[PDB]
Amino acid sequence: TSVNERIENKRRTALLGGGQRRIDAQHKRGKLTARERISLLLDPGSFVESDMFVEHRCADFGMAADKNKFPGDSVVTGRGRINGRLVYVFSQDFTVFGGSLSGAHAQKICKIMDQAITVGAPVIGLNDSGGARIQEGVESLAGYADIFLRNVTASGVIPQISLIMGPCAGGAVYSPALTDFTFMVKDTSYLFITGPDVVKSVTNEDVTQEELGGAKTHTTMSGVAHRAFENDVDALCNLRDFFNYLPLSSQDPAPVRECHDPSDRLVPELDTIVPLESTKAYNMVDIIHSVVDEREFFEIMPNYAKNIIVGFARMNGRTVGIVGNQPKVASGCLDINSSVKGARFVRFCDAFNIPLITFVDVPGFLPGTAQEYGGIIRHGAKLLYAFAEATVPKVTVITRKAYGGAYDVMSSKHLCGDTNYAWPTAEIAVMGAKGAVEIIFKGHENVEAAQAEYIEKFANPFPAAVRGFVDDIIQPSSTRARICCDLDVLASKKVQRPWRKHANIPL
Amino acid sequence: GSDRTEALKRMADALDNYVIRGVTHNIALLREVIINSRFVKGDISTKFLSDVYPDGFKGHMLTKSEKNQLLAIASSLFVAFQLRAQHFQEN
Ligand SMILES: CCC(=O)SCCNC(=O)CCNC(=O)[C@H](O)C(C)(C)COP(=O)(O)OP(=O)(O)OC[C@H]1O[C@@H](n2cnc3c(N)ncnc32)[C@H](O)[C@@H]1OP(=O)(O)O
Ligand SMILES: *C(=O)CCCC[C@@H]1SC[C@@H]2NC(=O)N[C@@H]21
Repeated sequence: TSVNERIENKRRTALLGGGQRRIDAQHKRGKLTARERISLLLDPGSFVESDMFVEHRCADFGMAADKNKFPGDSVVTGRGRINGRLVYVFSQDFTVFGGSLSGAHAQKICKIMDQAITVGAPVIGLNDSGGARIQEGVESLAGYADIFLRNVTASGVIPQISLIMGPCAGGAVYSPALTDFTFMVKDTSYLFITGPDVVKSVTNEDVTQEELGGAKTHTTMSGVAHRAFENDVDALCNLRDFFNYLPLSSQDPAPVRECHDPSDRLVPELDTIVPLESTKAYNMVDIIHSVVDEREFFEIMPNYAKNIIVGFARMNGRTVGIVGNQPKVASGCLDINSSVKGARFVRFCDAFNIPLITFVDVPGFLPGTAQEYGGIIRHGAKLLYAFAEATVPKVTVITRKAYGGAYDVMSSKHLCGDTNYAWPTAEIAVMGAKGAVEIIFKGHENVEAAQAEYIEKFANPFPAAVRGFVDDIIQPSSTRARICCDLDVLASKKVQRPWRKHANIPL
Repeated sequence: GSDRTEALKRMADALDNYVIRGVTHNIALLREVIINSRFVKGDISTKFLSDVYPDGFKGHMLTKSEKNQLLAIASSLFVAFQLRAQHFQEN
């Protein structure tokens, strides 16, 4: 046997991975293999595989059986491009030892993590694992620690995207907590530390695999997964589209792409969206879609914390991040869940030089013991902090309500904002007329007459605007034009801040 | 228009260049009736639509050449977006 024959035989096995029968089962279950997923994700022919001939070196529990050797050791690693842009990937292969993590497994992932940080290219992981490989013991625990160290080091340096394409258990479930976005596949992917078998054995509770850690739970209730997609093919198609929004590294400006949508057009549809009656809700998404280039908007966590909307869009070709209230849900109030999603999004966009647009319509915070005992104070500070420390352009437009401390939390001008616009329907006050007048004229006669005078003078955006809180009051139809003008001149903005080893977020 | 065919052709063009979005409209019905062979010839009675659409309105039916044009347009537009997606300012 020549060396070339041995090489060819290893190449053929590396492509089969766990073997054809395992691959057959992989398809029966409605899943693609790790290599098929990469072929879909990356530009055709752009993928270059690294370390395809690496095998484990572990010899306990008869693991040294040649029948227990598999080239690639359960991960496919390499580099490629999406639409001409460099990206690093890795994908875990469930058909080889259940996708469990070995020492060598982690080493290969770390290698990719180090090359991407050095050059400044994003890393996209496709995760699917049964947890640690118990046959090696403590070697796999060091594997996790090294991966975690790279994921922390890369934070704020390169984007880190993690798409879950199957179950994930043990220590593996923490890597999506360190990356920037986590995506899942409905009814296929899971995230949990221990399985239902442990829950039943430890405590008298009955739960199944979907209820404990299914995609629907994490995208609707726990707030862990940013979005779930119907199947593997649609998940990767949307991932390519998402990729096109982000810079390659934090040293780069927000990408600018060819755009055919005139930057100076008006949107007459905005003038009548906001009702004159204060108790009538409207859909904030109608405003967002009409302003953004070609009416394309990428919504994050559509089913979690619906009272606040965050997502990506482009204006005049440039990627921007959008944050705003949704008056339809809980009157547009802030609560614990909305502050968590908001602060996380704002901080990512600031780290990677993506401008922020804020659409404010917030009457205050969600009252009640459910929020008080939940630490609403500690959690609300997260969104205020995320805006106050931002150094990227911030353009705020107030569409209607801004009462109380929520005015400042939703990126008010006095938090180093660049511009602040009000629509004619905006009203900025410490509280509404009823509270303010009954407190001011407490115990006085003819309070209702005093309230009429108070409403005429203060129930409008003018007592704030004349003091410098608002830069202009614009016809809503011109909102897009005004924002476009600001974005194209604030893009060269640079500011300094006192040196600090690191930031200290309230947590 | 100056004649019966000019006014009908111009109507067909106006309907395809008439943008209504946000509600459900009846342009599909108007665009097919005006091009119906009985309408162009004039064999129209007050119960015309009830005999043409005895089972309800189904939408415009494509022939062989029209399906090829629709497939070619949809495929070329798909690629046009795929090519635009690759044109970045050079970093
Ligand atoms: C907390 C400590 C950490 O850091 S992670 C600790 C690791 N412990 C685990 O996750 C337990 C492993 N199993 C589970 O968690 C769940 O039951 C899983 C496997 C995720 C449910 O997936 P399910 O679709 O039922 O797969 P399965 O159990 O049929 O396994 C598929 C094939 O893979 C294998 N496999 C699985 N896990 C391991 C592992 N840790 N080490 C070695 N092999 C593993 C299974 O034996 C199975 O192979 P086969 O089908 O029996 O030929
Ligand atoms: C009705 O008259 C009173 C409504 C309750 C007050 C509301 S609830 C949400 C806003 N936040 C706040 O502190 N007060 C407002």
